[PDB]
Amino acid sequence: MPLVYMNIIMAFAIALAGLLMYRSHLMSSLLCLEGMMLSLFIMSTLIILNTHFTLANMMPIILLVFAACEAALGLSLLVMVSNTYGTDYVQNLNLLQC
Amino acid sequence: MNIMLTLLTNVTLASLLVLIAFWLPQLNAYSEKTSPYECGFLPFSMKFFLVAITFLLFDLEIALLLPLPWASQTNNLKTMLTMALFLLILLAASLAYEWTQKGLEW
Amino acid sequence: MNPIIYTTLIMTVMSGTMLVMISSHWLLIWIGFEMNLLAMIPVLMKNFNPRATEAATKYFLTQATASMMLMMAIIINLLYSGQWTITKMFNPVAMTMMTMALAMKLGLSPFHFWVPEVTQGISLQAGLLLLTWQKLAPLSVLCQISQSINPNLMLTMAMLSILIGGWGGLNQTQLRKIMAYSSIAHMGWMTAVLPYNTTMTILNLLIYITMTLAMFMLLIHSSATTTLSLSHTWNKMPVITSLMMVTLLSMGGLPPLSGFMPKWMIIQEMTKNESIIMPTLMAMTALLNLYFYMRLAYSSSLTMFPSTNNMKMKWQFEHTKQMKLLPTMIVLSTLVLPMTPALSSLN
Amino acid sequence: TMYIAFILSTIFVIGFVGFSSKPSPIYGGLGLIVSGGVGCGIVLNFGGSFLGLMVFLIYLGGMLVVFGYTTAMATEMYPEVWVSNKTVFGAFVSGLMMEFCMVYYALKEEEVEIIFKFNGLGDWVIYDTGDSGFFSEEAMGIAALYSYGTWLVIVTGWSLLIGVVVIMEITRG
Amino acid sequence: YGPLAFVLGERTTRKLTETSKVITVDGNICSGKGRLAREIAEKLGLRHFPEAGIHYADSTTGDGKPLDVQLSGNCSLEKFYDDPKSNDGNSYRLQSWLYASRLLQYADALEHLLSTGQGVVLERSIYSDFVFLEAMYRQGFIRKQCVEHYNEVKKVTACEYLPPHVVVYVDVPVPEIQSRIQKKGNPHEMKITAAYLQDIENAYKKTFLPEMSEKCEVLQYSAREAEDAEKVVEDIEYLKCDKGPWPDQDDRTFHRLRMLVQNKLEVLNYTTIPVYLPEITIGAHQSDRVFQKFTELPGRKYSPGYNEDVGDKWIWLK
Amino acid sequence: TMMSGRPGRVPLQFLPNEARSLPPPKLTDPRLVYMGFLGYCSGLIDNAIRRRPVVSAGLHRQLLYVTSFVFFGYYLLKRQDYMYALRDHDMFAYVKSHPEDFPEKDKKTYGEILEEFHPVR
Amino acid sequence: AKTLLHKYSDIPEGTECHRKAYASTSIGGATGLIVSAYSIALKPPASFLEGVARTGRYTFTSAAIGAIFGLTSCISAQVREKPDDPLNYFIGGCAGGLTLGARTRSYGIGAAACAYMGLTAALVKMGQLEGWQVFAEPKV
Amino acid sequence: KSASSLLDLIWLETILPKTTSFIQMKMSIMVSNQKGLIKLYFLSFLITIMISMTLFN
Amino acid sequence: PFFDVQKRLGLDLDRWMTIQSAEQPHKIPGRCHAFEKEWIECAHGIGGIRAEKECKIEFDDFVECLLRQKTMKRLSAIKRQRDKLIKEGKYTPPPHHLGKEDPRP
Amino acid sequence: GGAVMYPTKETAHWKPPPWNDVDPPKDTLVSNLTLNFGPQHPAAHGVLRLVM
Repeated sequence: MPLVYMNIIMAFAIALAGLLMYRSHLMSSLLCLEGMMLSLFIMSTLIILNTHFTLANMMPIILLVFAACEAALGLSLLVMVSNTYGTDYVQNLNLLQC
Repeated sequence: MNIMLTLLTNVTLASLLVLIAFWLPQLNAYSEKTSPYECGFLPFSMKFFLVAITFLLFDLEIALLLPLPWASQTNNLKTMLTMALFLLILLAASLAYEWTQKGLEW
Repeated sequence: MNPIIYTTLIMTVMSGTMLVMISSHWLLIWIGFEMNLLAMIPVLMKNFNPRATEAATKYFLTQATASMMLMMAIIINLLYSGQWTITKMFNPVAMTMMTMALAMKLGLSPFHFWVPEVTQGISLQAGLLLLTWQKLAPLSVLCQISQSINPNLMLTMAMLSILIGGWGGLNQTQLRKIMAYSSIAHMGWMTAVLPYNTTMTILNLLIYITMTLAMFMLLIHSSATTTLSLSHTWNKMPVITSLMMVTLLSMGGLPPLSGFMPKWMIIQEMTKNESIIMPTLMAMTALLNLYFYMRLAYSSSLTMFPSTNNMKMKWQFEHTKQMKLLPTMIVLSTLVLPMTPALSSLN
Repeated sequence: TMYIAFILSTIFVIGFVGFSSKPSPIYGGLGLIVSGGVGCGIVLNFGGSFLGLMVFLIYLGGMLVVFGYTTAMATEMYPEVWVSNKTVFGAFVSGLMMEFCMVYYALKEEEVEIIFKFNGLGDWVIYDTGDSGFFSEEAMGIAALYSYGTWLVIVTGWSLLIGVVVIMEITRG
Repeated sequence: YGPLAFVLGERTTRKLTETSKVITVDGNICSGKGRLAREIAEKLGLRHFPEAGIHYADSTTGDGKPLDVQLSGNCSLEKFYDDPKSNDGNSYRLQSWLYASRLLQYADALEHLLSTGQGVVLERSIYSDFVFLEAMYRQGFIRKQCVEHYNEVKKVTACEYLPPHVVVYVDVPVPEIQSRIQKKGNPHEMKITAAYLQDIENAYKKTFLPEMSEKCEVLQYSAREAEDAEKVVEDIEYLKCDKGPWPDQDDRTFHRLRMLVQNKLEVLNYTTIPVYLPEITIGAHQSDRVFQKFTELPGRKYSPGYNEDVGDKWIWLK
Repeated sequence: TMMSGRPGRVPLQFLPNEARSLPPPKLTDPRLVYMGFLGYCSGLIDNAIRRRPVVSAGLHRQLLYVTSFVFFGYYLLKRQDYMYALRDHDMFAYVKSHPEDFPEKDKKTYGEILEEFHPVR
Repeated sequence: AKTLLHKYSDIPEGTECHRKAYASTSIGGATGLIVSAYSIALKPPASFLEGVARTGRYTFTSAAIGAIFGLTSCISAQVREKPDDPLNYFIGGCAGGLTLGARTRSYGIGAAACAYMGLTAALVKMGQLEGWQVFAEPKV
Repeated sequence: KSASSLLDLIWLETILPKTTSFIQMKMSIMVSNQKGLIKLYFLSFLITIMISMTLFN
Repeated sequence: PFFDVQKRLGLDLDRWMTIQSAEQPHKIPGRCHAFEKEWIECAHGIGGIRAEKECKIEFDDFVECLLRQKTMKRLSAIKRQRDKLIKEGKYTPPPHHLGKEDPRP
Repeated sequence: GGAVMYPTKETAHWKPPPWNDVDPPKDTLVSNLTLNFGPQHPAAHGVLRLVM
């Protein structure tokens, strides 16, 4: 694979690592999740362009739309949680255990 | 390289002006306003966020509507027209849902 | 939530699963999963509660990570193969990543953590949907890619699922959490035979669906979420708790109940593949599931806990709601062992 | 300028480290805007003009702007940079160091292999010699969505509409 | 009524009118509130609900004939009047049973309002039953744990309902209450302590009236003022409907509430919270025996319509 | 996947036409009788849950339970027989087409073979 | 990963006891590191020093158990001159269990661990000889 | 003593049932940590991903 | 449970985008159209088990077209040897490779 | 009855989940803003303070 593909895949890995290793704000986790979507967009776009997969040039757009939908969902959940607790701290989500 | 040059020149010009407006004008001595930012201490209303999420979704649907000019060149004009009208009808339906139900409160 | 809106959301969840089970393109399968998540979050939060919101957030986070990893694996397979069909994956690393993602969607350990929490947070109806219908799509995807599935990784995940489900169930007192851990163990049982024979996984899945439907419907009918709240049921409706005892024994797998069928066939197929240690450990660990089932049966119907004075008032009134499927589900989940040779129909 | 794409990819990784260090939301959002802009540059370098402007108009223009909207209205955080408290600073530096090690093992050693095989040759090699004539392959294929991908259009539209419904149902309290 | 009917178009707000209002008449023991409530209902066309009794549930189900106390209620008001500090827990058991009865009454009333559209006048309610429990605790009749459990039961049940639009309070002084009780003649009523009545009045005026005033209008009336039913009705008519959360409700929320109040078992689901207090806890053997006796009662063995012992037929095709 | 990918298998087909060549399951088949028994038990359980006479309430309901169970069971048994016949047919065809992989071992009588005697003391 | 198991297996039984023990020690240390990582993630250490202490303790315990198992098994095979006896593995396993008890400073833990570990090690040897497949490759 | 208590009611029970049940109880406590923090089990997810990628390659 | 309703009802919902050798708009060919066509034609109805081994050559060449890993390796080796020769002064890039000679139209 | 069947020392203090899935409202901090119509504001004409 070309070094650019390696860099994009590494970007996805880094964003995944940041998402899985929360710190305080749930907003930061959502940012990492959306970053991963961006990296996947770039990867798929490069692959489709290089392969000249003309009929599959619509795949990145569909990925982008669904990505932003699931984000709209995440944000809506974050504001519900913040309105209930006062902050978007991940530690606040502690009522449910095990 | 031309577009990259334009971006570089614009950014550098703006940053240089910001330099000559943030650090150059403050060199002139104007005594000292010994005036503390007296602060002594949250409107997270849905009225704002709702305007934001709905915009996100409508912008997403607009993204699907962007390829339309090139899509008019297809031989399968009937099918393309039906799909375009379908996407527009869905946009209108989403707007109607929000309007008919408790939405568009802005 | 308006009933029309709720019906639309339920149909959207079903349509997402159907798309996952109907599509031949990887992108469409991922789209189906995304639709499932989008239409599942509001259903989980139908009854607005802080616990419900926490459960929805955790579920969304886990499923979103799973979908990200799934799409990443799809893209890697596209890169190394230029294929979109849901067939033998042509890249091992993509295969591993996709396995991790689908296991996280299923709830197989060590991605089990979210399942009990979300199940406890959501309502009994939402719990039923989460533990029965949401298990179909990832299992379908796994069945389609079973040939490429690394047997070692899948077997490790399944065995850990069984062990962890049993252990967690031993310590729980909340009925929903007990159900969730038992679900983890049963999913381990289902995925253990996935590399060997998919039809056995389908059989176990169907039996599990029937049993969980019956159990959840009985819990809803009794409106109980804790061991004591279920214990009070004997005073009002003994029939419900006795049928619960029968279903719990079936969930344990004790013959001649239906629960013996999946374990029996799974052990058969695994032994045919020269694997003897693994199925033996699987059954010996399922004994723990049997233990917590027996404890629940004790508290519910085998023994009688003290009741309250207000029960007299509830005695007078009768349940208005009628779950039509419940009797048939109870029968199919208790007395179907004489009907194993019907396994061929699944093929 | 033969390795411009590689430089952009490295900057992309750097920005990903920046926002993946989970800094103050405001600083992170920027770590994502910068990386997003770089990624658009990479896509343009490969020739995906429409897709490059797609992320700029939708992801950076709308998705990340609504993200910033939320961070601004629900502001309960003490501002800090990527090179602030060690929790973020160390993570950023370590990510950069890992990326730099990958780069060195990639350029000095042609056949770098960590989990996939990578070749140190400039990405310009992978480009294919071909002529599209009076065509925009990307644009034509994407416009074919309305003609070929009717099913995709139907499913995506239904998902969008049900998404609006779901958002309202969730944010009704 | 179900989700289908709401889908079909059945909307409660269409039936509801300005007259549609939940009016609760509250007061101390033997305050004559029942007469005023009846007068209000007659002069407003609303449906009056007699104050929930021990055998209120017996009236709602079966044949309306009160069942045996051992089979329905297991508590005596007369015993509480005679011995308020019995070791059988009759005090708190009675109070909890009364709260459950009033919870059912409020639900039965709401269902009437959301189905027929006709307003309802009720003698006290769940929002007012706490007064007697507080009085008992002040007098030392019940222990603190009983109060805690009652609070638990109330907070998980009452919240699901909507507070009344009008709270009418008949303020009768404790000495006059004593005089009326002596005139009443009931020996158990005569045994009622004056301190208990004073505690009831204090609980009303210091907790109930202010909290209800926050929610809605509280038309406090003297005994003489309550005698003028016309004035009371007029004042209620001139009360702004804004008082109360009903103006803030819609067809969806009303649908939820209507589904809730129809399922009486759902209404009383949390009345049997698995807290083991000796006063309310009934042993397994006694529970089984009493339930068996209840099932033996005619009309209780099978679901209504399938009890052939009462005259039901065609069961083979029912 | 076993026979899930058999050649010529029409998708989403419960009973192919070739199944008609197989004998239909008898309406007095014991498996079908057990299906009817399950239906009757379902009817009884439904009566029990709804607090109505278990053995007499809703005779039409119990009848419909039994009829539905038997009706679906008949086709279920037919499909099961079809699939097992497919199994046997394919196995025999494979053995025929691959004789070298399924040799006929020499048949020797017990007088010829030698089995070690293990005395039980 | 599989290379460590290869290192242990390539060393013939009852031969190169120092090297056999070294390979077993490496395997045990790797397992201890994995357990330490999972424990730290699930049970957060209050201080980084606490995390280091926990990791060191778990790793040392596991590595010591592995070293004792390997040395005991190899030495038993050498002395008995029988490298194909499950008893060698059983003795090594019980010795490792006793070492676990010493590390936990609990005689009961040590005894139970000795019994279970010895049984499992003997079973592993029996599988190595017979050919028992823990994760059978799908064959049908 | 030796038969009735020492062996039957004490050691025999300690050797098999008591020991096994105690082990199960401790394992149940460990699995049901009852912490319920997204940070911890998501870190465990990360560790799992890394370990799987290394072990099963 | 791949319920192939597409094939049962004879409806194409996603098979158009499954492969790059399928009809693309304006008959725009894929980069590896020939290789993918050869691989698919080889492995048509022979079964995945047989296709994995029998049509190995086709898929290997197809992957080489898709990623150009071996071609890149060869080109990199050539570049390394050329640069080594340049450092020793044992090679002189020809003028046409240096761009001195004008290209052909 | 209790949070878990076999509780530990830490879990012993931990309270079983509420009977209804409704966790109590916490803090209930008011979000009503108290803005001041500063006199300099044009509408205030320079001499008007409206605590709002």
